[PDB]
Amino acid sequence: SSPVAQKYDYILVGGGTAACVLANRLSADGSKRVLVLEAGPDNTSRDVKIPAAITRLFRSPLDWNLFSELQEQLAERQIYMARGRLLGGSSATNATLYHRGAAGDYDAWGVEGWSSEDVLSWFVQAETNADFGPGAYHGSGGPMRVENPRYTNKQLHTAFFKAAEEVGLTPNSDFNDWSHDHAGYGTFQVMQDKGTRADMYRQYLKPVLGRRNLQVLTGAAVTKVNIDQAQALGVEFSTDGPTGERLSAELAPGGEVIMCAGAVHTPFLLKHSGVGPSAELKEFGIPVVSNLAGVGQNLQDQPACLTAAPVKEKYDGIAISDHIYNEKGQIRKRAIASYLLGGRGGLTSTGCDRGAFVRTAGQALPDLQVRFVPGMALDPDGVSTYVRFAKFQSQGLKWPSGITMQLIACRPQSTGSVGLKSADPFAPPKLSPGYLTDKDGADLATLRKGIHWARDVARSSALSEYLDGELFPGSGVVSDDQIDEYIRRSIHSSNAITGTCKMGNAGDSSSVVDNQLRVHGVEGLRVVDASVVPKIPGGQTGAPVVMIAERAAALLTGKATIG
Ligand SMILES: Cc1cc2nc3c(=O)[nH]c(=O)nc-3n(C[C@H](O)[C@H](O)[C@H](O)COP(=O)(O)OP(=O)(O)OC[C@H]3O[C@@H](n4cnc5c(N)ncnc54)[C@H](O)[C@@H]3O)c2cc1C
Ligand SMILES: CCCCCCCCCCCCCCCCCC(=O)O
Repeated sequence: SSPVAQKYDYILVGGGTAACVLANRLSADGSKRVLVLEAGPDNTSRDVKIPAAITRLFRSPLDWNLFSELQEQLAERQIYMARGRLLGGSSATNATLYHRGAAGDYDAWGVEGWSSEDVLSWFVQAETNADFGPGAYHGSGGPMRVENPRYTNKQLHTAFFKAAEEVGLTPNSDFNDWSHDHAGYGTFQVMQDKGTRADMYRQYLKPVLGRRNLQVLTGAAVTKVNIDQAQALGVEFSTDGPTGERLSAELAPGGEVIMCAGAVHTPFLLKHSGVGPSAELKEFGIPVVSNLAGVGQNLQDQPACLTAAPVKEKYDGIAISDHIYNEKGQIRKRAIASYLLGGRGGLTSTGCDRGAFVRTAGQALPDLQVRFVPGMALDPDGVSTYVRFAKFQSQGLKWPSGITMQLIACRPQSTGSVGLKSADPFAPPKLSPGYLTDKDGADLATLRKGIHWARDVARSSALSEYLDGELFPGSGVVSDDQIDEYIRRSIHSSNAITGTCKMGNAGDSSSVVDNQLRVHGVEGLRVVDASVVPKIPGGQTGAPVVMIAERAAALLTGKATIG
């Protein structure tokens, strides 16, 4: 009753990160009617705009609240996997860190037309950077806003860089400069606009919300993709939810459906639509249109553990939690003033924007990413500590001053999978991260060596001046076996998730889309989101998604070609 006798040249399944990019570029003429279905609500929450409010988005109504299956290798735990639920998707709920990884990450893709030389100009075209001048590696006319963090913890951040130098790291002045080595310590740039989150809704969708040929339905949960027998013809959805009407949106001649539901929901909606491994589809009675085995396989996510330690009493009050909460847990008006009046202060921080890439054992590229947080974790699950920090407000307690180092296997070898658990297209998918399952135990070894690394850093002269012992994992965790166990019981997502409908060369019986993002053996069906990533780059994945999305968009409108 919203697409009534209307036909669309492009239907966008999901209004997330890549979705926002595509709607902008494809609607930019006027001949193409574009439809954007988003299951979550509109992007208006003040928790979304303030970076420090990321603490409130986890396990909120703006999150899918996805929980993984039992992981037997993780002490029989279910792993919470944050995913954004609103216009702009995860770019509106994320830590705002801006990373491209290394050039070799894209060369390792092996896919024709998507080498590092091919992708570079698209990163740059999308970017306006407040702190690097225009060059081969940075842009100034682009829709993204990228800036150095506008919060510095004068004492703890400098101690961290002194400690990294003391144990033998060198600085990296730009982790996204492919002209030098990825490894090193420094400051991560952030996808922010003078301290306001610069998510893809704000940067791409919101400016073009006036075009008459662009229709953006929120509260619109898609259930399947109409594939008449093979050629897609539209989608089915519901504006109320599981207890609503089954609306249908038709496509114009030549109209294409583009999946933008993310690496969790795109392979899931594809399986409900008959695109998947037949054995899995038969088990729920779904007709097989395309029998591609890679739909849902190859899920890559970057697991994390942490160390945490308090400052000496002589340094009580210098952590970021002391810049946000007062001793009774209410937000300090000084922090509120600095944010609103100047875009400065603790409120501009997602907390984990300084760090390092380290090779734990002479790998071709760093296997370890370090995120230093000048606040003290109180749960070894770093996501849980963020949730706990939100609910700590006004509770009348003083959050203790300290530091945390989060350790991330950033180029992991373990792969996971996404599947069906019900025939209910509104049921949660069958989600298995598969952390620590690679046959060599390289991911466990990366994280275990990360713990040793962080302890050496904590023991340096520069940090030992500030620190007073260690809370996590603590004095009791001494042997490699104990470290390994501590990791199994605390490991959490650094929140990537890529690879579940991967792209590849013709004759890749393992891939799902071709180097032009069309799914094999279906007409008018393309995937443009984090699913198509064949091998996760080092670092956080939001920026490469935007790059894939800009490049797709230009390909569809004949501005560029691939191969
Ligand atoms: C908590 C968190 C922290 C992160 N931190 C960072 C970081 O610091 N830096 C960074 O670069 N990356 C980060 N990431 C990752 C980055 O945000 C994502 O990798 C990227 O945004 C993925 O883009 P996408 O378009 O593939 O998916 P999304 O942006 O998630 O888009 C998918 C969209 O599809 C919608 N959808 C799903 N199912 C349906 C349906 N049935 N009907 C309609 N709509 C549907 C969803 O609601 C969502 O809006 C973070 C991720 C999260 C979750
Ligand atoms: C932004 C406000 C800072 C709050 C500080 C809380 C104390 C520090 C806990 C650190 C835990 C490790 C970092 C986990 C980061 C999770 C965010 C993400 O992965 O998207």
